Amino acid sequence: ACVFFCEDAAIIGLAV
Amino acid sequence: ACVFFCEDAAIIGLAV
Amino acid sequence: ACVFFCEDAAIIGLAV
Amino acid sequence: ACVFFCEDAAIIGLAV
Amino acid sequence: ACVFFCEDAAIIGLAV
Amino acid sequence: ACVFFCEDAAIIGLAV
Repeated sequence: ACVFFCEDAAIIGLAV
Repeated sequence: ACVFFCEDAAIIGLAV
Repeated sequence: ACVFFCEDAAIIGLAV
Repeated sequence: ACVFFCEDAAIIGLAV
Repeated sequence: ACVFFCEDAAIIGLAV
Repeated sequence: ACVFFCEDAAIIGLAV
């Protein structure tokens, strides 16, 4: 899987 | 923008 | 295809 | 992973 | 939006 | 292209 950094604002790590 | 539902686990709305 | 929820106004199901 | 409502016809929750 | 490190050469933070 | 952080082991920068 890969880690995406998206704003939830605050940036969060998002694993996909 | 579009709303994606991803697990952060708990599902969260993610707007893109 | 899939249903994306995107602003189009209002957020609607959109066929992608 | 993120969930997408995609035709698989029936529309199925698909987990990418 | 999500941030991607993409070449634009210099690698730039790009906000999709 | 961009740098994705993906499991490949370890999570490394990956050119996408």
